[PDB]
Amino acid sequence: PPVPIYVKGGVWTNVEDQILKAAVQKYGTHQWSKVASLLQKKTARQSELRWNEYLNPKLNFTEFSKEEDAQLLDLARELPNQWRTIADMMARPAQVCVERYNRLLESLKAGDINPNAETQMARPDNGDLEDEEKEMLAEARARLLNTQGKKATRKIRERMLEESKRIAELQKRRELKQAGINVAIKKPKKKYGTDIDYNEDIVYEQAPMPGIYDTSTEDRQIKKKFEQFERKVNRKGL
Amino acid sequence: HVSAEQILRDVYKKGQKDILDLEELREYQRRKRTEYEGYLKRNRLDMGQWIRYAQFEIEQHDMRRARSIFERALLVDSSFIPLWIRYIDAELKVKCINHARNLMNRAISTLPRVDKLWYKYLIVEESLNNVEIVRSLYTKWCSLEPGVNAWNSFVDFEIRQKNWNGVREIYSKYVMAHPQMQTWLKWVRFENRHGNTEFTRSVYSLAIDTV
Amino acid sequence: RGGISYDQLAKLSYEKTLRNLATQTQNKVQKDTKTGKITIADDDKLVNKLAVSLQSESKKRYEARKRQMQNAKTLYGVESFINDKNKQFNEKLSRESKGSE
Amino acid sequence: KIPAAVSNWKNPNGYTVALERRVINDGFMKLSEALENADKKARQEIRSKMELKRL
Amino acid sequence: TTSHRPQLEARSGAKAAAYTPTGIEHARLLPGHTTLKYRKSWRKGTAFGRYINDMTKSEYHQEFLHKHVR
Amino acid sequence: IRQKKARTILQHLSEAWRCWKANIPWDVPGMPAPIKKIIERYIKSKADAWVSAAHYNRERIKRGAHVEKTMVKKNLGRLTRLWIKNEQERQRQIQKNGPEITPEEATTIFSVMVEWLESRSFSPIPFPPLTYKNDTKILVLALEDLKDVYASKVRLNASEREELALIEEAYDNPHDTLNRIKKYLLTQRVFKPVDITMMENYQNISPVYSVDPLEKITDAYLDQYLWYEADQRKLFPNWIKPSDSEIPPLLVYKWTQGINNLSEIWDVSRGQSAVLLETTLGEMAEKIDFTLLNRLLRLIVDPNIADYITAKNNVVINFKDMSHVNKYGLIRGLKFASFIFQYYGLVIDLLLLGQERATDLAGPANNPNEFMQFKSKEVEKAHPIRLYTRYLDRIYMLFHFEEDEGEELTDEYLAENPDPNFENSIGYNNRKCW
RNA sequence: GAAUCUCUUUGCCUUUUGGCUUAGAUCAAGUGUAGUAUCUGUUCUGUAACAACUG
RNA sequence: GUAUGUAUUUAUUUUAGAACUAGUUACUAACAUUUUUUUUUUAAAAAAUAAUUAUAUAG
Repeated sequence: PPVPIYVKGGVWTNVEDQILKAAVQKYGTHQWSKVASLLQKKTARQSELRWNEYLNPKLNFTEFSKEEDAQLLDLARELPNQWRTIADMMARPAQVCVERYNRLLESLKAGDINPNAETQMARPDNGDLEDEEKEMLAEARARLLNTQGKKATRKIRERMLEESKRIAELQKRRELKQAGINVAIKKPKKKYGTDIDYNEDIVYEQAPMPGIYDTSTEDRQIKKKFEQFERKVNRKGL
Repeated sequence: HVSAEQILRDVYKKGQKDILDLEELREYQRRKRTEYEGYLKRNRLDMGQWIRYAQFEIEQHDMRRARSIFERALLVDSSFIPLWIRYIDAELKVKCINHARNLMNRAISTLPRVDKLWYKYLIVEESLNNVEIVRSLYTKWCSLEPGVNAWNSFVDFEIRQKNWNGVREIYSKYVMAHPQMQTWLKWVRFENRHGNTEFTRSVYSLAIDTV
Repeated sequence: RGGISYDQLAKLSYEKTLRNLATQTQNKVQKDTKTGKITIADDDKLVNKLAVSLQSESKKRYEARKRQMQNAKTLYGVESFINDKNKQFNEKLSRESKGSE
Repeated sequence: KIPAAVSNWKNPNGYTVALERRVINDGFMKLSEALENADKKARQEIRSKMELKRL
Repeated sequence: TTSHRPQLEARSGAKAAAYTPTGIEHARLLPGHTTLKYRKSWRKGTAFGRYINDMTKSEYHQEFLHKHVR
Repeated sequence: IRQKKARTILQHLSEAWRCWKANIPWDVPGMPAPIKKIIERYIKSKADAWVSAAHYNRERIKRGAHVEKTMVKKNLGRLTRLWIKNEQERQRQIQKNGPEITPEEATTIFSVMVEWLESRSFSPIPFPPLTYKNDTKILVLALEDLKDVYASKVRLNASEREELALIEEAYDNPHDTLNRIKKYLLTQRVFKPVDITMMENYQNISPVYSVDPLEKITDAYLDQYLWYEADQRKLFPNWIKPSDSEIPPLLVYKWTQGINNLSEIWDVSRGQSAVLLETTLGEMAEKIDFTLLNRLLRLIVDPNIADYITAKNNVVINFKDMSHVNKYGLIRGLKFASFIFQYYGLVIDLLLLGQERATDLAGPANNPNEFMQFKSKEVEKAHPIRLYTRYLDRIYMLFHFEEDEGEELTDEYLAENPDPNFENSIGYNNRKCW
């Protein structure tokens, strides 16, 4: 129901630059197809060009100093029109270098495809938005939200369902207790032959290896306190 | 206006959005113990889970299970000091002083080079006002050649007890356990504060002839 | 002053607790040779004060951490994040990178 | 103190880390100088040969 | 996710010592080597005619790689 | 350390290994020094074992040993890393140490090429006019070989659908896309990245360079125009092979036949001898300096075409997560790469032959010669070099001598290289096939 | 000097990224009908006192 | 479409709101079967060509 966009080179707007930035923060630099899937009407290579040429904060967009500018005239003299090598020598993007070289030596129609669109300035947007851009930001927030797998999401669901299942299981017992028939709570079943129930025994009980001092009366005081707590939970209910 | 920070504020705000008898208590307990023993059968390490599971058995007012859990927690990792301190405190807060005395004994005899354990046992015996035990504890604690924090603590103890005759005996061993001039000068300043001219003079002479 | 060791923080904690014990004070041994056990005769009071002291101190430290959590959860002026745990991770990165260089 | 590790490949808990965090020799000149001199030399020689042709 | 652990321990040999064994006989524990040993012109027209301890920076790797890439 | 920190320390080991594979330098800003030394030590260990295992498994793949499918995919993926790492270090050492081309060599090469093109009276290939008379048919032929790839398959990934859409558009409005090509050949000098992938052949590994589809149309048009106009002006002489006239078995058939038809070549009655030498010209493409290429190539074309050609090479090269800027080599995957390849081979063919035998083998430009023919028999016999031909890398030379010439030549060689122990026969290579 | 409450820097970081390999690999152009999700628009806004009984 | 997992108790253990309205996006679903070659003009003109399909797909 969208007709297919076969050629996806366009003009970079503001929306796509900002979604590319908030996608590179989460997805990282070397996954480009997963970045460019987040914003339609652009390609994984054109996302890579828009990062490495324009949106990168390491890139040097300032005015040229006088030593920089004389260095540019000399390097453009020595290396004839090898602009990637020159731009590597200046730590500046190559499009900046070419346009500033044109400004030194000086002293698009409609219906054309612009090849240099990734290196050029963005277009700010009309005031409300377009509808497809509303859809783009909605699905982009939806894909930047999730940090879980299938197993973990199913675990969230299973914990909630077991919780509500226990609540219903206690509800019926409280109703039958009001009626006067005391159904004891059934236990979960063991999945294997030596699966351990944890109210029968202290399961790996380690005694504290007695010393020189005497602990009879403190034992009696603890035993009194615990017996009284269990009786109070039986009568009054915590 | 749209920027990446406003997108991520929207994403953050989006993703941010009855025991009545004893049988319900036993079911709550069985379920929670299956939980904790599962996460400790899988990861034998992670002392924080051991302390939380021990605190759970403290909240159930069952002290024997909490003791067994703390002992099983020490068998994995005896080098871990906050576990020793929780188990001593978990004895003390329920007013079981002899269990914690046995425990502080086993702690300072297991790890004698750890300073905080001896000081814990000294706090506990001060708080109960047992001055003979605190003197005996600092006596053994000074006997093992500890370091100057232990010695300054013992000279402060015997200042607070106003046993003026004993502080000279402590410094007379402390100038041999640590020979510097700062220890001789500490005994100098004590003899100027709480001694005669003649004692301070003899202390100075005993300094200078050995030097 | 920087980071403090454990042998020094131990002494400062001991001295603060004794200072507390002095202001709180302001406001035998029997060896049974049959078993070898020592019964120390301690008063019931000063045990209750020790237990209530430890309980009140743990509650005080607990409430201080609880209030620090809310006052560190209000301030959003660090960085952009997507959940409650990313905020703590990004504040950790700010604390390391501000101190380092 | 070892800093915390941020990787540009893997992001297991899927966080959103700060975007600032994740990201001549003389023979060149001498060569190009000799090629320019060779150009001017070849043009001078071909103009001399042209003038000796028209004689 | 969360099934991908860096192993941070190892299975202790003491942990499987109180087990009661079984007695299956293995093919690699049959008797074998039961005995123990014991000690007691035309050449003129031309214009030109007259171990570094790192493996990737060696010459063997460069001759390999200059052979196999064509 | 208390033990929670350890599993966070090892993440630098994992990240440092990932940076080793991708040839990214791995500096951590606030790292303590001996811990960085420990990690750098253990990563050099792991990488040594990695490189050794790649070599061992490629030798077992060459010999013919049994090997899985997954193991051959893993070995191709290992060797592509090793190749591009050698390539990046070669680019870096060239940028550091300066060129090896040493300006005196470049001066005399430029003089040889100007002298040859003045003997030919070559007229340089212009920029294509705004109304070129052959222009639509050259566009048809140039879109044909781009279309030919997609004749087979109907299952298409999105990059192929992008290419087919561009081809169908260029077929639908031909004048508009031709005007666009004319604009890009004049005012474009910064190009997009170029991927490289490896296609294996089980005895060796081979590169495939894949260009942007919009630039590829322009390179195909420039390719077709360059070969058409160079053929109209007789740039390449007769020895330059592969030619359009003949299939390779017809080439080897003609070459044996022409070896037979030389004058008295099989005569041996007076001690005379003939010598066939045949040898590869080495790494001819990967030593092409761009500044020398521009000045060598401005002799034959328009300056703007020359600037496009020597600016199209300086691009960025990408395997999976590894890029580098190609500063010194010739990319073979460009559509117009074959023309540059043969022209540089013509420079080397002139340096091998010389001016006097290149005009004998070529013949005067008013009427050129045949492939292995001379205008008279005494022009054939005026020199020992009798036949010469060059296929892509390889040269073939046929010498004839008398007795005296061969004796006085081996006297020169055994003057500057004596062998009293008679070990000239052990280094010598001949075909064990026969 | 000393305690109680409360706020700053300073320590502590306390829900504070838990393996491997060929970046593990590939690719996101189908119609109806149906389910789920969300998103735009319009209108309207008995009580008190007095007389009597204390059962 | 498999794998794999989950659910299925009776034979009784003593005492700020209110109302109205319709389509646009994604994702999922073993759930479902209107020709070929052109030409020409600005709808009409020409030319042309030949007893009828699968129940089969899985990590």
